[PDB]
Amino acid sequence: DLTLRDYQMEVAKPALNGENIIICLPTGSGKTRVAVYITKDHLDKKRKASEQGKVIVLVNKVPLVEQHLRKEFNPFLKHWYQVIGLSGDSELKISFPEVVKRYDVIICTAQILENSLLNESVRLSDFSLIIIDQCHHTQKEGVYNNIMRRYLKEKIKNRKQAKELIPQPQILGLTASPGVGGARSNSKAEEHILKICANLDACRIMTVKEHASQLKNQVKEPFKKTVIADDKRRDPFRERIIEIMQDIQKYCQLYPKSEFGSQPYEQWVIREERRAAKEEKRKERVCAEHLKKYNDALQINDTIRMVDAYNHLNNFYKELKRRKTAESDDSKQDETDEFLMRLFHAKKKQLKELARKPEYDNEKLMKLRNTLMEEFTKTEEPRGIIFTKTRQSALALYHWIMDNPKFEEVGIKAHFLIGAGHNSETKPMTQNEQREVIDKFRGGSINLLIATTVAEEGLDIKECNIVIRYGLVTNEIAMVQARGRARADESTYALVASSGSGAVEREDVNIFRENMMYKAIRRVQEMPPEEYLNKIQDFQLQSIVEKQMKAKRDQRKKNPSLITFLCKNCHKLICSGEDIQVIENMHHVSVKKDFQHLYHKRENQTNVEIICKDCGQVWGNMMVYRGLDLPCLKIRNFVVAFEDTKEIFKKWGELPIIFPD
RNA sequence: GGUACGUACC
RNA sequence: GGUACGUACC
Ligand SMILES: Nc1ncnc2c1ncn2[C@@H]1O[C@H](COP(=O)(O)OP(=O)(O)O)[C@@H](O)[C@H]1O
Ligand SMILES: [Mg+2]
Ligand SMILES: [Zn+2]
Repeated sequence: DLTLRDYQMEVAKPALNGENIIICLPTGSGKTRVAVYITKDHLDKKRKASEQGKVIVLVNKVPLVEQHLRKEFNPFLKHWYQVIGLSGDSELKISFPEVVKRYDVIICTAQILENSLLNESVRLSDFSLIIIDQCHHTQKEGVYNNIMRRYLKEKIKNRKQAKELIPQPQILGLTASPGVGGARSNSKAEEHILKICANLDACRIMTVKEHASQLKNQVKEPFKKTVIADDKRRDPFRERIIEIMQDIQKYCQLYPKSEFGSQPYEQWVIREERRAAKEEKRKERVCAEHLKKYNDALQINDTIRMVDAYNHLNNFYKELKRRKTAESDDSKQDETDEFLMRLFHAKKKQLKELARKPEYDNEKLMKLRNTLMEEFTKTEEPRGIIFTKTRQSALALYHWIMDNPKFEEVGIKAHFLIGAGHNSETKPMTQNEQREVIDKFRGGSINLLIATTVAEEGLDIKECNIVIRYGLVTNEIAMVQARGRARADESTYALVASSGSGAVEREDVNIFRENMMYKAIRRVQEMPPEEYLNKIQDFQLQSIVEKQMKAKRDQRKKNPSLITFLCKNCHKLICSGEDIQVIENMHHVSVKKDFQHLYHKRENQTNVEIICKDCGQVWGNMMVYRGLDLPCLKIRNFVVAFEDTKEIFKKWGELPIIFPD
């Protein structure tokens, strides 16, 4: 039966009376249950007053649509009202305009509403209540704020029709922590709180205060630790890679103004690779390309075990053999290419055997081991999460746990959890694969997640006894969310990091920022109504101006026979701009009748690459379309030469040219 | 593919 | 504003 707790009621009270508010409840409090109570109460009143009651619940992830239906929204509203969940994933055969007419409570991803609002029609007047789950994203150019700026534009247009009366929905913001917006001062922290209040049109932000004793007993915070590693072990792997990197730099004559295995080095060598590609300096760019891989190995050794650093290099040269070697069904090896390959093969014997000695592994891995061992022996049936930065680190830590049988002995049974986006070097986990791992984690089949930021917000994950942030420090919101996953009995939160990395210091800034947030919320709540209304109006007014400036900026092509495509590695003439066409208005393809002569095919739409004939540089991959084998060219791999200038682009849209169908 | 947000570094 | 890492939505 649908009932609230006393702290839940306290916070819900103004939204039941018909006021726009933001609800701030910690993780595990039941903010989604408060939403269901407010939606029924809102709709039950509209029945008794003989009026059109309609709710729309907006969420930031597709899994949350399914999730809010099963657990909360259907059980209490299905028999009494028409309820539905939507997303871009679900291929529905009804238009969203019609889905509005037919249903009382619509749970969906926020972009589905905006798609309809943009262009029978949909307007925000059609809904009487709008609930925005995870409402701290109602900011900048996000989907929530684009929905809300229409509401504010209608609010201003409504006062014009008072003087010369279009209806407007109630608004409910739901979140754990609103954030401070990277503010380093209490003034800027308060400014950010008022801005998201102004974005959601909240007449008051709401927190548990009177019944704060009940909330503290309901959700119990973990014990916070900070496991620092000074890293005063000898590192012969780092030293031996540096010697290789130093040898390569003397060959190509490219010297840095920065330390080896650092981020400013990574930026430098990519810029140097891009310069050397533009200026037809094959020697320099190939050395810069290889130097980046040796630079990756150093920073891989800094986070995960050095066997991974070896494999990153070892796989790179394995793929170079595949591309450079002339297979059947078809020299590529330059002096520079032969020099770099010999250099690896010479020092490959040592690096492989040096990597097998765990005395020279990273110290953070020993700290991670110690933290895992003592905490998984602590309880009968434990559960935990290791937050790491990269996808590679997540997979590599999963192998480290598996290739070390004392974790299997003690109780741990691990599995990685990563994103589904396709803009990384590491492969993605699909949304269905993500769903299956979190289910097994809850069931007990899986014991320990090694996740990226995928695991921190929104998704329903089982209560953890331990959550470790293995080197990862993001922002104040994500810190509270990661700490919020630890809510089992005798739970602990931990930050395993190197003192040299500066992550320990950046966490203390987030702790400082989290304190400013609670002070700021208090000050905005205590603020008198006239002072509040003035400030909320000012931010609402300048928020509209902000979009007009970006709209005019975005409002700011030529002719396709102006350009030609050179191979970035070897500078050979390949295509004119007239040869290009687009498929589905996204994937670009070359048409030229005698294009087959200039490339070869290798395995790793299709799993068949396209590489240069003369030099073995990747151009892209093949694809089937209407029973025709067509070559998909990725813009990354080409130097575009103009008639008037030579430049490289990362995306096809960055060109000042439109192409045919 | 497009777009959004987060973080570090310039 | 740029480079990368990360996550997401259509
Ligand atoms: N008033 C209540 N009475 C009984 N159970 C509740 C109440 N509020 C919440 N719950 C339960 O507690 C859980 C809340 O979890 P969740 O919705 O994930 O919280 P949040 O969204 O704040 O993280 C749900 O499983 C729900 O069944
Ligand atoms: Mg919930
Ligand atoms: Zn080439």
